[PDB]
Amino acid sequence: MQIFVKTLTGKTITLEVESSDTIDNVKSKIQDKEGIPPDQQRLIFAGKQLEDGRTLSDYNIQKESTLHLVLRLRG
Amino acid sequence: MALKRINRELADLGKDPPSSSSAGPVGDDLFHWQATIMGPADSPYAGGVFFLSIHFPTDYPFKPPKVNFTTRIYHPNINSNGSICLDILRDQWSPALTISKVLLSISSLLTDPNPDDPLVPEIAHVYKTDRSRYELSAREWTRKYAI
Amino acid sequence: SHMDEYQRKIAYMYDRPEMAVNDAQLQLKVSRATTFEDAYDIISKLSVSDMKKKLLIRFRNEDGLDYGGVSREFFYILSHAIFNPGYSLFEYATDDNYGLQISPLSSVNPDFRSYFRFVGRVMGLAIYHRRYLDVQFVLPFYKRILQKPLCLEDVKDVDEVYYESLKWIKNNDVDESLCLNFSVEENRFGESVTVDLIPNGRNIAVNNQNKMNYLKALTEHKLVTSTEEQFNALKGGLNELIPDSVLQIFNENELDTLLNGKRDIDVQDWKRFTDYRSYTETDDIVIWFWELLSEWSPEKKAKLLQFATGTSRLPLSGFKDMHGSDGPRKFTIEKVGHISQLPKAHTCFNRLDIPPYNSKEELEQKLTIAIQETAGF
Repeated sequence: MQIFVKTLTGKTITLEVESSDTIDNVKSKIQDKEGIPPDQQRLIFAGKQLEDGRTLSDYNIQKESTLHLVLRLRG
Repeated sequence: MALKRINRELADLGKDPPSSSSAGPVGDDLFHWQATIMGPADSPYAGGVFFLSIHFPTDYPFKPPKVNFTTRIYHPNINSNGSICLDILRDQWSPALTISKVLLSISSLLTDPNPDDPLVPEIAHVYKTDRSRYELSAREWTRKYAI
Repeated sequence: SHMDEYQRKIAYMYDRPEMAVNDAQLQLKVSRATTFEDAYDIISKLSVSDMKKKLLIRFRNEDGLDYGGVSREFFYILSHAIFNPGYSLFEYATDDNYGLQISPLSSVNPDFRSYFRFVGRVMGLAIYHRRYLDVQFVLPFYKRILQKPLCLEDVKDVDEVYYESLKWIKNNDVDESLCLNFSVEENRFGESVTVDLIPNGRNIAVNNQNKMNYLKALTEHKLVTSTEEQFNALKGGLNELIPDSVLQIFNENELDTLLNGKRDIDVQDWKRFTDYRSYTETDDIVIWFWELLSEWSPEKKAKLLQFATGTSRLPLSGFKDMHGSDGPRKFTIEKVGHISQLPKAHTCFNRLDIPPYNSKEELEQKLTIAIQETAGF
């Protein structure tokens, strides 16, 4: 399937993924397309932050899903 | 924009109340609000009532309101004086956010403390080490103060 | 190199015939206690021709040699006096990010023009006689002095959250739910009044075809229009001595360097006005940290300060009057974490968590690694 990720800078990135794809695989795709390390990627979908070791299907990510990419908090 | 927005927020809160969290101006002033939050039933603070003081900066909605607790709460992410280290009120604030969203975020925080910001390092360490002891301490504090 | 071009510019500027000092000496006696009052009484009555002579300063009842140090101390005291927010002339842009700017409330005085002309004369005197103040204004102020256009990005230096909100309005579509209209509410001594960006501005909403004009008007009002008379008087006082054809060879950073010298962070004040949690002043980690800070470059010290506190700017009175996100909070050092973990920071609480390392070299390496992503100065 296809998903869209919108960054804090307003940039929209289209990713060709699957519901069975792991969060690590999508983070690797994001790193390949943008250079952002997977550890530094903070993806939010439907108010839930994606965590490493899980899959998109665990977060009910479906066709043409929109995710939000945020940065680390400070305090 | 700093007064019509506040009137709109108050009117919205006056139409469909959350039935748990309430907010309203204190006396006759539209820049100082009192809020009441009910303790979530799925968290150790269950059965308690907490008070918040909200100050709207004159740059509203471009700058987030300042929310401070009033009743003492044994929480890793709430300082003793009453400050709250919440991202929605510090860095990830946008004009679209209303005051009801802040209350919902705080009511959610009262159930899932964030250990990545140990505002009280001792209590956060206790939470990350002995969950049962932390819950017992939180319930004891709620009984002592919130009741 | 930045330094070579700046040095060439300074030499060319001071080589001009329009900024040449005379031979006669002008005395200026000011009491140490009442520096501001006497400074305003004497400076605000001098003439342009008189102010171009050599400046000689003698504090009353304090006779000594090395008049250069005396003059530098006098300028330091005067700069920390006139630019003090408690005097209701300037104000910090934000409590948690200390950036001086002209206070809109300063118009409440019966005649602010005299005081702001005095401030302009003081700045012109400091630039003219190769003496440095010790203040740190916001970049929009310097851009205004050089008469440069001010755009949206310039709000980033003043206030971060305001700039983020403006950028969000620019990017996302503005709906009718947001009760935003062409009006700004300002609270001046209790009473709140409305200022209309455009005529009949309080009855016009911001659609998707107007939000650009709304952002332009908001930026212009926040940065310029709210301080027209006061800044005009200040710039008149400044240009009384320094012709504007001279200031227009610098930029917003070289002018800051010229006014305030090479900015540096004192370490003695930092050590004297800190506090520890679970740490004692006799602990080995603390003394190793202070030695490392002593033998460090200014850029790296600024980077550490921004990493820990959250900003590289300090209040006008050092670390003593340091404000957190809630109230006055001093630089705190706490023992939190495991040995392997890097030294962490809590910016909204001005706190630095340094785990108990074993050797000073390891502490230096971990501390340097943990601040690389942070940019200072």
